[PDB]
Amino acid sequence: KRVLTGVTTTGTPHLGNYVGAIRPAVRAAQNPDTESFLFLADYHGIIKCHEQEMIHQSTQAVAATWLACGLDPERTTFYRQSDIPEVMELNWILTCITAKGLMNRAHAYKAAVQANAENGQEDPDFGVEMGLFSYPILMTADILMFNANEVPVGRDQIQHVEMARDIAGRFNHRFQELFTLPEVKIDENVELLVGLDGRKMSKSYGNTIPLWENDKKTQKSVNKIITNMKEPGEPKQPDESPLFEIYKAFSTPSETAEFTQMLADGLAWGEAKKLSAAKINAELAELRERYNALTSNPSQIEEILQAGAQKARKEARELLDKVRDAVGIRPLK
Ligand SMILES: N[C@@H](Cc1c[nH]c2ccccc12)C(=O)O
Repeated sequence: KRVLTGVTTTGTPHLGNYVGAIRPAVRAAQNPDTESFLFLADYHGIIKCHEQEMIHQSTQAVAATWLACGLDPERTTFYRQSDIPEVMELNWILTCITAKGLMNRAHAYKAAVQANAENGQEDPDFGVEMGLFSYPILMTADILMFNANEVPVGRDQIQHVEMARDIAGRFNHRFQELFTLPEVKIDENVELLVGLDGRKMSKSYGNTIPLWENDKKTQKSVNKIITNMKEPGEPKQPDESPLFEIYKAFSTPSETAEFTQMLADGLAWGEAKKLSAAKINAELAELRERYNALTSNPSQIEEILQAGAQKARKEARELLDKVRDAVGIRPLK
């Protein structure tokens, strides 16, 4: 039972990525009944992003984040997409059996087209580059290259797996059945983490809390959460500030219940914010020490990534030779 996930290397992870993705995934990859695959989608980074060191810095920070949070490379095959040349070969092969209409309907592309039309732009493809048009095929290669059974994705990403199933089927039928049809994996128990202003925490919203900061900075961050004008003795209900959902994401059911009655008995916001930052700090204190260790010694991350690549390519090449033979690429004998 092979479980496979791609993560972007396009920025530095925040608390929201920790609660909603990283922390659940690290726990979930400990199941001995699954084989665990996680890669950095660094070649997806050049689809749109362009800053010189953005990919390299986000790669180092995303790799250090997952490591610092307990991702075990002895358990998880952990690698950069840019260290698997087989994926790029597979990407061309799948391109040859993918219908253009499938890419016409890819959501990211439909959004670029509608945004031109929302902006009075009568050319639907204005500004569209082929990375945006074709990345669903590369994502399919990322998955099929290792014949993943389950691909843990958000709701947002469900189309992308359904597209891989579509391409896998068409390859299987045109050539031969080499690709298992991958399956979405969704956990309806991960609460997405709210930001400082009530909305879901997201880099594009400017409502994020950094994941890797010292206590005093984590405190100053927490002190920006929207509160209300209730008095240090006034009854505070939990639905009144995002602070409560923040405290909740870092506390047992019992502690949050205690926090509720604490608020209900008239805990001031300054103390509440103070307690929330401490919970966050307490959960993160050790991880933050490992993150600083790794980011200060990146060659340790590079070693781990090379060992991952070595493991990944061995299984990539086993499948690719089958695929190469199925599409007619064969030695002269
Ligand atoms: N496209 C995904 C990341 C990703 C790339 N390739 C993948 C393959 C499998 C799962 C996820 C991925 C995202 O935007 O977050």
